Amino acid sequence: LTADVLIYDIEDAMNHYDVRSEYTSQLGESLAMAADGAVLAEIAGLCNVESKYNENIEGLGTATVIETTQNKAALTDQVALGKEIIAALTKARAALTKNYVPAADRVFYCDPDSYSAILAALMPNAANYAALIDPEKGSIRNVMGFEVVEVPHLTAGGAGTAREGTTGQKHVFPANKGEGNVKVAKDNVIGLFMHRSAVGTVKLRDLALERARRANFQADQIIAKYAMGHGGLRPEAAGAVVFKVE
Amino acid sequence: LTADVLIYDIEDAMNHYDVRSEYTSQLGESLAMAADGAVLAEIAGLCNVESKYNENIEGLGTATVIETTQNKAALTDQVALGKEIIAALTKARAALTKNYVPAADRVFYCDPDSYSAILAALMPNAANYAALIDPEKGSIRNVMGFEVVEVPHLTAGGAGTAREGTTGQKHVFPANKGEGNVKVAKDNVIGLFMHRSAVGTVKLRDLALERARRANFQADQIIAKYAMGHGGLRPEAAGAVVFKVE
Amino acid sequence: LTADVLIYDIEDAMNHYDVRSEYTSQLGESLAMAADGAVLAEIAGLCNVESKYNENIEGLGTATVIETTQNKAALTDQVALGKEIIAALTKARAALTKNYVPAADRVFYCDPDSYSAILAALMPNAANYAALIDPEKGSIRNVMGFEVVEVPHLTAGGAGTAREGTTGQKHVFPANKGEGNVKVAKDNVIGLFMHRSAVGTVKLRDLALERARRANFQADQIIAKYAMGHGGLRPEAAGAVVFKVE
Amino acid sequence: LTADVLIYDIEDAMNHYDVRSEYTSQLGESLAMAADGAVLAEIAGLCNVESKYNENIEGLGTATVIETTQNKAALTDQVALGKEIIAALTKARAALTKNYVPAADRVFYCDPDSYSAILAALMPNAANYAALIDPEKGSIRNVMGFEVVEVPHLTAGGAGTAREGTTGQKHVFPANKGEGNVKVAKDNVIGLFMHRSAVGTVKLRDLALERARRANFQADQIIAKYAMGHGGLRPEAAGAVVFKVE
Amino acid sequence: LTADVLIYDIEDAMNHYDVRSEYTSQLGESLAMAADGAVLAEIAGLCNVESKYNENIEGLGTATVIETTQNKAALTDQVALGKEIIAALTKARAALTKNYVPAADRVFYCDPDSYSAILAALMPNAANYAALIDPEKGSIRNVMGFEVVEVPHLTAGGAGTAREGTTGQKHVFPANKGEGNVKVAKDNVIGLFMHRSAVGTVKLRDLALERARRANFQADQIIAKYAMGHGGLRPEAAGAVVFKVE
Amino acid sequence: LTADVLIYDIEDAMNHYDVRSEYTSQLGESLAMAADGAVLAEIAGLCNVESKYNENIEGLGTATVIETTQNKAALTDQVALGKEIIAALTKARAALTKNYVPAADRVFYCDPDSYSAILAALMPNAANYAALIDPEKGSIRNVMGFEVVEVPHLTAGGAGTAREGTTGQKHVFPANKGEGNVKVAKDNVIGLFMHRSAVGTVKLRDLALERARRANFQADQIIAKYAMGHGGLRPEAAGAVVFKVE
Amino acid sequence: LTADVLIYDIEDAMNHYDVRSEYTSQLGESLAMAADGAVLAEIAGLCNVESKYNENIEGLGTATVIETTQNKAALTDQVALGKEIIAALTKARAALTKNYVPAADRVFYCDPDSYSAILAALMPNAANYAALIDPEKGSIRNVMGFEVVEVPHLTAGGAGTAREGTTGQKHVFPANKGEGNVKVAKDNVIGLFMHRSAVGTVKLRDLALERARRANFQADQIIAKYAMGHGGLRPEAAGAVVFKVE
Repeated sequence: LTADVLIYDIEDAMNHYDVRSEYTSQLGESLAMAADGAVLAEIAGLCNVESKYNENIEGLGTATVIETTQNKAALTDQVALGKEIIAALTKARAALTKNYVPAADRVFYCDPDSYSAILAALMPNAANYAALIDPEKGSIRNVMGFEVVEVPHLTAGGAGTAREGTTGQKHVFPANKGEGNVKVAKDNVIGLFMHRSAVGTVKLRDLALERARRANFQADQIIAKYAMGHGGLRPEAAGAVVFKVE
Repeated sequence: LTADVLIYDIEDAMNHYDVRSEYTSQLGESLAMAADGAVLAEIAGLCNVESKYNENIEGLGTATVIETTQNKAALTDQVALGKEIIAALTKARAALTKNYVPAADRVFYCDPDSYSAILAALMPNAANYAALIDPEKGSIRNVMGFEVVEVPHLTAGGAGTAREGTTGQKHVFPANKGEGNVKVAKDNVIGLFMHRSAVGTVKLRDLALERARRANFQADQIIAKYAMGHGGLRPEAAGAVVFKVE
Repeated sequence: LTADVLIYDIEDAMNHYDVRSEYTSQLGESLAMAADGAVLAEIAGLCNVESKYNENIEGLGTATVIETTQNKAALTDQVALGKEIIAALTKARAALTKNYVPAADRVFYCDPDSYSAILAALMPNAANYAALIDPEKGSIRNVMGFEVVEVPHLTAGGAGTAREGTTGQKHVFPANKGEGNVKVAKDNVIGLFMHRSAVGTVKLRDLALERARRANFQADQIIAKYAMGHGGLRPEAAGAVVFKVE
Repeated sequence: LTADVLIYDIEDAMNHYDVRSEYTSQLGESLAMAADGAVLAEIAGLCNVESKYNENIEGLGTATVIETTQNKAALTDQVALGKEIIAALTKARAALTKNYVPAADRVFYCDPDSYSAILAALMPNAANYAALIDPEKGSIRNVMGFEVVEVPHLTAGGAGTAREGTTGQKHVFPANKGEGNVKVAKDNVIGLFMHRSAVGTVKLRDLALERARRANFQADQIIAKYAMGHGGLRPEAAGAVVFKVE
Repeated sequence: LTADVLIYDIEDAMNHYDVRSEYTSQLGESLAMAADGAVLAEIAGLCNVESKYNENIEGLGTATVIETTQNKAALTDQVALGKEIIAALTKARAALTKNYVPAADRVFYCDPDSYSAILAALMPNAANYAALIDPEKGSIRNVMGFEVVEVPHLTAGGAGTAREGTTGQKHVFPANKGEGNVKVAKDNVIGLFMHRSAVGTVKLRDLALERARRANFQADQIIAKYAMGHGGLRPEAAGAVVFKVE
Repeated sequence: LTADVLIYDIEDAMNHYDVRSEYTSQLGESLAMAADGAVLAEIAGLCNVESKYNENIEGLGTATVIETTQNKAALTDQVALGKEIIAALTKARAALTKNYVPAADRVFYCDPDSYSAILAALMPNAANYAALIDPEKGSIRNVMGFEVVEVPHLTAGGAGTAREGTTGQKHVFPANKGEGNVKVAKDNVIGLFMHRSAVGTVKLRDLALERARRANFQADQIIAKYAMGHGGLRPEAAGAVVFKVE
Repeated sequence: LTADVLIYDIEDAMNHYDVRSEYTSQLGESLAMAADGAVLAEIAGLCNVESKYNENIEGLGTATVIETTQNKAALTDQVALGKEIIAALTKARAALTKNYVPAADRVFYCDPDSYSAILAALMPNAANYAALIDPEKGSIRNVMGFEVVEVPHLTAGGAGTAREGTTGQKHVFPANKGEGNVKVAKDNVIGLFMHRSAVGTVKLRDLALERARRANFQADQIIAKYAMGHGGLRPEAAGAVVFKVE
């Protein structure tokens, strides 16, 4: 997928990497029951702690530029570097959001709640007032500052449907601009999920651990490359994405 | 039920506890008739005074840690304490608002008028302009500063119905925020009553006597607990709720 | 009737009492009719002056509190005094507004114009734009600062009917609050008249002469009261209401 | 008719009286017709000048005040004087506007255009947008600053019909206040004409020539009045009204 | 026709008169066509020039004043002069706008485009949004500052139809005032054309060449006039109107 | 076509002409793919560079002026020059926008995306919200400052359809004025394309290379022209238009 | 009854009164025990505690004395007060012991065991050695210090029967003196019960709560009393008697 890096910006970042990142989170809950008198029927059950590991898989790829074109056009190298970096940053976006990446990178799907929902097409085909009740459910211990993810098409369709004006979203504004749903900002990214927003904010949904990003490496010294000058400029993806629970 | 402690905040608090709280209120009213001339057929009565008692039931329910995990992870204890307290403070809410609690706590229902209304599902399924007439009726003897209790779903549905804008309540605002009905603030708590608001304000509706709240107690010294280090951390619910009349 | 003393507040007050109040007002009008030149046939008479008298009759109704409960609860006396005074101030309201009082108070009806209108139910059952024409008629010789009297039910119905918003009166506000009709404030009192407002302002409509109000008297010394301590606390109403003409 | 002197205020005033007022106005107009070359058949016509006379009829009608009441109540004289003056100033209004006066004063009717329209009840019963076209017609040779005369009832009905708000006139205001029709101020006087406003402004419509107004005269010296002290206080109307043309 | 001189004010004026005005304008246009290569079949054409003549007609007509009335009333002469001038200035308006004139003056019709449209009644009876597209078509070469001519009736009807308010034109204002259509000012003149506005602005539509206007001439010296003093005051119309093309 | 030169103004201009203009742009892009480990299946590619050529052909055509009219009217020559220049600048517009030109100039069609769309009539006949999604799609890599091209008819129809007011475009304004669509300015040119706007801004869509424009040449010296004085003034078009890709 | 207050003296006295006397006594109890090694157990048992209610009723009997005798004899008042106080203290004795009271006092009967024995005349007519075995039955659990109640007649009869001497009781003493049965003191009160003594001592048999005793009130201010001086002095009994069980 190729667009603006919008999900990563709101996505929580963690380093802690020697080779890779390590984080510790809680699971489960301590619950209660009893009555008046002495004695009572009473039972136990404590919380649990997890330590999860997050690996980074490389999504490389090469580009073989000849010495003749490299010497004839000096600009064609800098344009190649400037393009290949965005192309794989968007390849990272595919992993960061929820898509399929042509380069062999991490392939996960939609932002999870406290649960990983199964990817399924909805019988009713509309995104509407369900975005109002979600960060509203996000008001128990649940902290707001959410982000309802919607596709530019549904954002144009939501602009098409009845709002304050005949145009505009929940905030009366054109699509893919300063996007905003009810009581919080909206994220407009193409080719994504068309369903009710997941429970829990940034911290619960998506986390991005980064060692680095796609690094370029050109090697003029390869058995066939050195004589021709047909040097191989190589993008090499780094930094991973995680879709957390609890 | 698990949500924000919204009803208790507006709910009136009383201490006076040696072991438990004691309060005195009046019942009924004295009224008499007369005519012009002499003599008249005049009969008159008295007002009665009541002294009601409020007991606190315990909603315990332990949780069994293990020495190994307690030593391996130091954080698992403080997190357990901090989550079990919310778990039973929300269990108190279930009693405070009107719900069923898994722990054997005080199980009452809806906020009463000068009368306890029978819990029944309405034939017309809508919460609307009835919130106008209630604190309006709350103007004869009655002081306002009321609190119309509405479910997040009906508050989203009331946002859906015709108001000032296409969304927003009686005060044009997204649900589960700074909620407000006509002339006074609204309370948004999930899984509650869907009917006309009760007569009489906070003082008449709900009162909450508190000795304390859910207190934690860990005992490493039990037969199976001391050798294994499998200590039992125990939530113990305290403080009660009342739904007053007159 | 029982509510807030709203009509008495706007109602004009007169003392002048030795035993009772005395006021002097004018009746009738002088007129003319002539032609040109001489001689003419022209004749008319004088204006008249009245001196009306307003008496006050006691609205009684005892309450016999026992010495035992008096010594048991010291509060039950002050609560009785603070309840019986409101009970008869509202009994006065019934006379002041237009209702039927249980106690022996002066029973009159609706606020009069320059005429006493006969109490009759309207064939058209609505209170609406008729409040616009009335103090409008009170703009010739007459002065405004009127008070259209409406029942909370019709005020909720007037809120229900088409206005600036979907709710609100002639001034967009919930009923039984700071009530206001067109170009002047509204009075919301339950169980009153449902018709066009009377001509003439406060001075012409209702006047309230007061010596005092309901005075409490407890006598422990009665042949059966001194023994049991079953003291009889008796509310006795004072101050009268008049519905004036011209 | 009895109301505020509203028509006289806008009505043009003329004195010039030795015994009565005299004014000179023009009648008719001169026109022209001809074609090219010579010689042509062309006819002639002159303008005419008129000198009209305006007489003032009286409006007497005594009030026989007894010496006993005059001495017992000193106030009854000043009240009589201050009331009989208004009673006949309103009688002048009846003549000034268009009404039948119980006094044998000047009895004329509706404000004329450049023509005196016959008093007839309209088949369509409404006063509406016709008040827009009238001083709009008064924009050619004519000057604005008009006054559409409407009855309080129709002005409440015009408030009842579709305007800017659900209430208010062409200017959104309650009737009998600071009344205003389209582009100019409205006059609200009861019991008047319900038709399209006349052509021509104040100068063309109504003129009020005044020597004086209703003058009071009391004579204690009449054959029966001197002995009884039954003196006759007598109003005497003065100043006339005219409804002009051209 | 008799109204305010509104069309002449915006109408362009030309003098240049020795006896009458002379102006030079262009007709037709020269175009070009070709093909790729050599040689090509290419035809040629010229632009033409015209010198048009505009004559002035005399719309006279006399007014016969008797010596007796001339001496009895001195004001009748100045009034006659002051009326007859407006009478024939409005007679000129009939020619200037598009009407029939009693005094045989120049009788032309509606403002022309680059073409003289045939005077015909429209099948659809409405003047509306077509006034928007006309000076919008006047945006290619065409400079705006146009003048959509509409009848006071259609202006009141256009006020009646749906606009910003329930009244007012394309600019929300009452008829025959500071009239304005879309983008530019409107002209309100009675008894004129009810159709789409002509193409081209003031310079293309109407031009008014003026030597003078209606000149008054009184001759006491006529064979029957000298003895009677029955002198003949005579309006004599001057200055003509033209409805141009190209 | 004949209108205002609106597309050329926003259209990007390039000189660089010796005889004609030369520009260099890049085609295609170089991508990447691979996985973790060693070794991996990995392929390479290159970006291509183009050097396109843009010629200019003359859209000529003559105009024959006779010596007699040239001497009789001096103005007819300057008028001919002033008309024929606009005639062929509008003929250039036909090429610059997308039309058919009478003189054989360069005939191309609609503004291209990164692709040349086939000229076809739409099954749904409307231009609406699709103008919002286009420079919205141009918010990723693409820069805004776009120009949605619409026909005055569809601009009047877009004014006719539901907007902020009953009239006006996406910006509430009349057609053929200061035209503006959503988030950017609109171009109103007659007889153009009725479809979704092309991807890419000015630089990607249309480029106009100019050596000059239509140059006039008059030759009095031709075998038949010299004796008659029937000189031939001939428009000869210059400067070309290109509809770019990538 | 009328004699010496003997039963009340030995009877246990309590207060605790607000208006009523409230005492707390145990109706038995249940307790348990636990063990160690490990291994703690919970104790089971509900404390059987009662809280009983006792109300005091007034015994009355007015006596009216004239002003003349009050002034003639000053001593008659102090004698009356001294006579009436003993009269009702002996009337209280009737309630305290077991008799019938002429005044409206609490009417109970014989001292109960752990049971209320039915008042019945014995077939054998004698009171003898049964008084020995009764506090001897009160030697297992029970503590002595008892009081065998006997009538002066049976005391004289018990003196008459075989003892140490020919006269004297179980302790050789004449009737109505320092009375004593076997092991413990006797009580001589006339008109009481002739049967075996009840089980349980003072605490189990009778308890005497006292708010006060018979209070005297004289009111010279009664409608018939003030003029005559025939003041009414009325005894009003206070303080009740309880006959306990368990």
